[PDB]
Amino acid sequence: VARDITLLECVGKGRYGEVWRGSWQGENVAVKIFSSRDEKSWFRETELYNTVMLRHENILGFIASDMTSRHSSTQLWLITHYHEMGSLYDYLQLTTLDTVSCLRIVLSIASGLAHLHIEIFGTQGKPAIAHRDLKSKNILVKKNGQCCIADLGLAVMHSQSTNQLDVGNNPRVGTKRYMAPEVLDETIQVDCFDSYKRVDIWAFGLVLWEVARRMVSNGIVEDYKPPFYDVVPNDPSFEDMRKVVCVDQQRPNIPNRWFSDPTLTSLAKLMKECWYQNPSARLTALRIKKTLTKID
Ligand SMILES: N#CCNC(=O)c1ccc(-c2ccnc(Nc3ccc(N4CCOCC4)cc3)n2)cc1
Repeated sequence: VARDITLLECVGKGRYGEVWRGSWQGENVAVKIFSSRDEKSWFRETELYNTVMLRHENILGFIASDMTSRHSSTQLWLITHYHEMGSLYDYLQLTTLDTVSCLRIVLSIASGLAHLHIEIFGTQGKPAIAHRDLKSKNILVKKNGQCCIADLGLAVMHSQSTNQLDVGNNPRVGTKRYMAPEVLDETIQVDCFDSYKRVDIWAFGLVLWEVARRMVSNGIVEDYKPPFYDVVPNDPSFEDMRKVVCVDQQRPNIPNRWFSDPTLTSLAKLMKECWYQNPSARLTALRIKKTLTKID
């Protein structure tokens, strides 16, 4: 419960709220305190962690939900494991990677995404889940080099047994930088569950690009950069994204030095197969996981 947690330092702040390192019984925990404008995401994520009972070594480990009243307002808390290395966005700016380190990160992310997408049938089986806002800032780096996925407030669920679709009721929109072309020009079929899985794939390809840039080969390595850093400004608008992703059909450039390394070359082909304008031509999360397991 919140009254037993000592907030020790703020490690994040934004439109979503803020993220704190706290102590509970003398050991670290992560507390996300949701902004007023993002209450729906707390409700959605509490449903997944509590009712569906989501857990997996590549999904941020849940501890508890709670409401606490403070300063004459009521706050919505989400308490989870603490990872001192921060998010992949922070980690990649402080270190380069070797071949084995680079492959763990991208294999563990694909392993997390596959768990979400795949339905487990039976008595109390988890439905299929699409994330819908995957990015490097809501993926965490664990001390064993593997990653885990967080920030599930936009998720959509599906069960083929009943074949009903639960899109929830959240006014939040995805991060514009990572938006997929069928989103930016409003052709995505909102009634078909596969549509949301193919959105996660597009975003996964971008994160794969972000990480591969940091792997060293033959003494060469790129600085960290976010997707489309060279053609859109910070906090880009819906219109900016569409000009780049739809009108000009642009994609993150493949650095030429990648073509003198066998791992980076196999990862480049995988990226491009996540980036088709035609959403149904993209690979599945399971396909990606399998391919990454055989690359070395
Ligand atoms: N933008 C955006 C959305 N991000 C999140 O919702 C989010 C971010 C982080 C965590 C989270 C979870 C567990 N542990 C941690 N640890 C953490 C440690 C260091 C940092 N720092 C980043 C800034 O500089 C100092 C290190 C951030 C998070 N974060 C959970 C949700």
